[PDB]
Amino acid sequence: GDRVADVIESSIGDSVSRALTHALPAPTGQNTQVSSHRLDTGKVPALQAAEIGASSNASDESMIETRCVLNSHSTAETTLDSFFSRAGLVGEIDLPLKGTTNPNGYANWDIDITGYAQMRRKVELFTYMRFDAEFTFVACTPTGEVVPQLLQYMFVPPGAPKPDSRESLAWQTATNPSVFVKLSDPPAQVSVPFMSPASAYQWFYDGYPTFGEHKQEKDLEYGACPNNMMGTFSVRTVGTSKSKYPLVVRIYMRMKHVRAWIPRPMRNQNYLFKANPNYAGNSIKPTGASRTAITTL
Amino acid sequence: GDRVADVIESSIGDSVSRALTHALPAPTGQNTQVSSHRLDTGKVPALQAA
Amino acid sequence: SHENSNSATEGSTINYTTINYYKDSYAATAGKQSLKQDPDKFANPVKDIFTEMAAPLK
Amino acid sequence: SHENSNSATEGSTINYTTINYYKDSYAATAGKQSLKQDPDKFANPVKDIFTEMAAPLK
Amino acid sequence: SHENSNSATEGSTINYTTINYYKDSYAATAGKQSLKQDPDKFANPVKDIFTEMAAPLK
Amino acid sequence: SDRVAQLTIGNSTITTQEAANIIVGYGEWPSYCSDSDATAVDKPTRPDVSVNRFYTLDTKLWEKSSKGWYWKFPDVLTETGVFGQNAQFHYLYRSGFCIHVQCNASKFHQGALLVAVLPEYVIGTVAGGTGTEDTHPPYKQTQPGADGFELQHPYVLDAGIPISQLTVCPHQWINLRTNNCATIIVPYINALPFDSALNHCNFGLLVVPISPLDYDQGATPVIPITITLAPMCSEFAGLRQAVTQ
Ligand SMILES: CCO/N=C/c1ccc(OCCCCCN2CCN(c3ccncc3)C2=O)cc1
Repeated sequence: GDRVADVIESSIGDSVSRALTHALPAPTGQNTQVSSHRLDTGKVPALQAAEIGASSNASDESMIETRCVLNSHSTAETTLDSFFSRAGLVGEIDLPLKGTTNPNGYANWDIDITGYAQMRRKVELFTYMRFDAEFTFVACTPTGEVVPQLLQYMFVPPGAPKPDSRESLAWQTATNPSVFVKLSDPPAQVSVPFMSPASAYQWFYDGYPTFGEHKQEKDLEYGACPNNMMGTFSVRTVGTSKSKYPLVVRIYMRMKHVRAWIPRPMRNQNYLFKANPNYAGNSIKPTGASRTAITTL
Repeated sequence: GDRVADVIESSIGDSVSRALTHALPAPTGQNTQVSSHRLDTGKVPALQAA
Repeated sequence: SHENSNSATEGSTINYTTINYYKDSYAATAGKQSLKQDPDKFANPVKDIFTEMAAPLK
Repeated sequence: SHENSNSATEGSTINYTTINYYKDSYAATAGKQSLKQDPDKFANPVKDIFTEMAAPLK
Repeated sequence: SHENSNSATEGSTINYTTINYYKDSYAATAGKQSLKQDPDKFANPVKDIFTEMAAPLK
Repeated sequence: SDRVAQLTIGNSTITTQEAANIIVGYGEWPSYCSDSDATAVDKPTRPDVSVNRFYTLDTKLWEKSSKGWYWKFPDVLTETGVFGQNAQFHYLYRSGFCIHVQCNASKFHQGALLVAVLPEYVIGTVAGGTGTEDTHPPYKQTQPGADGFELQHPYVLDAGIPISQLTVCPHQWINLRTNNCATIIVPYINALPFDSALNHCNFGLLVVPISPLDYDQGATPVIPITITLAPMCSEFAGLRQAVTQ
């Protein structure tokens, strides 16, 4: 039980975050109202104070004499699902015959979509994102040919044994989900849920994953958040003998049921690495085109 | 007949000139009222802006 | 239907209208979203709101 | 159904009867149209209409 | 429907919600199970149950 | 009446006679973690007045050639007062913040600072200039402590992103002819209900001159910029021995 006044009148513990704004339905662009001339003192819509941090509240109606316009232009194509639910390339896997990389007929792809600029720049507009996804796998030879070859795709979550060869015991796949498909079949396609231990994935993590001294040799882990590491995607030609053809698997991702928080400035320098925002210091370019003078087009 | 809103809500054609002042009867000079001392802040009759 | 509520948007402020044939709802289509917007959250997050007609600083 | 009304004929004078399986109605079939006609618009756009029995100019 | 009740779980303590297109119910999907649990059967199979607050042996 | 203000919290009070209102980031006030959002089971400690108060941590000198600076939160406070002690003794932490950046001059000086809050402000390097070296920023640059750190390339915010779009984040400007301070209130921002005050910086505070400082020979040339901030609704959990990193 409580008794001293400061404890009784305390606000310690208030879990309801007071919000200063609320969403309103807006299926179409705003209409324009008829306006006429105003010759007033005191009333001054055009004057603002950008220092405050808010955007101008001046509208067409108060800056010029407007007519009435019934605007029925839709706002549907700018919803997050409209913008993001379009499949784009996020990974590529090579299974060559006589090669440098994967000459063993199998390959492990680390599930990270930041290796491709188009997709990466789009998602990086937001800090946190939560979504389900549809992954499609397009396989063919390097010339775009289709051959009668059977493949096995397996999702290996963190902690499950990664196959180390085309004949690894891990392909028994008694618990991991696997897909068996021919190159001649249409592209394999599946639905993936939101799997992070966190409420959302985050494209930016300003911190370290562990405690301790953060010396030179460990600086590679700055910005690394395990909540974003969903595992490995493994692929192999299904057989005990080497395949007769070289293969390429392109991975497409289509987000769906998307939620996003905290928008940020959009990337304006070329990407160099997947794990970080490093940019080439000797090639810092302006965000856009330039001209010779401010008084000429 | 009219139909578009800007035409309906138009003031084009108003022939009545709005007057900000009006005449009052004044057959004699204005009288003088008794007044006393005022020692106020805020009230300032003497100050003008020509 | 009588499926698992495991979609990423389960319990969201906006309601969706989707299609599905599996017991897990995250397998469903993207569907149509609800068209609500809240520009002020980003464009006008001031404590004491000022009018259009007023002088912002006084 | 509960789809987007983005067909090219949305809000037309004639009603169609079509089939569709997607959320966007422009994906729908062509269907059957309504059989209305207005020949006069092109064949008889005169201000003061004259009869069949009458002499057109008098 | 009007199918044979030959599923391996026919007459089980938990009810399932499955899909099927054949006359034999064992052909049906795995579906969703009922979420009942009985830990005590393995973790606390004592004849005379003791409280949390009490001293287990007295 | 919008230019004048008083901020009182704990045993500290701030006054200003040339304010430009107050920004409440993303439109919401700091609040404690609800019983349904929470996951850790221990009863938290909510020290109240001894940690939710104003701390004046640093002063930088604004110069005609300054590039701008940044500080990381809660890093700037991990070693200060009762707040710091709690952040060190506990694994879990969460709180909001009231940031008050100060800078006054004279009616004859000019210049404008952009003051903004950028969540998950990840720093990048210049990749050896040519972009072939995969370098990484050192601890002293990612978590600069109370001294903050000076931006190397403000145009791209040392992270490959345009400062021209930084206004999409909660911000205010200190335009000398108008105001002498910026006040921004930020709620807890993270994808988790609580987190480590040591390993993770929830957001960065950027103070960058966009319109350079200027004045005529003879006017006071030393124009300081001071950073004062207050935690709000601080909560801590997962108690053990004190740890600095
Ligand atoms: C039979 C096997 O089929 N399974 C296919 C499969 C496909 C995708 C899959 O998981 C895809 C998760 C995509 C998450 C991508 N994210 C989350 C955030 N993130 C990230 C990357 C780099 N830095 C920060 C975050 C990412 O790259 C699992 C299985």
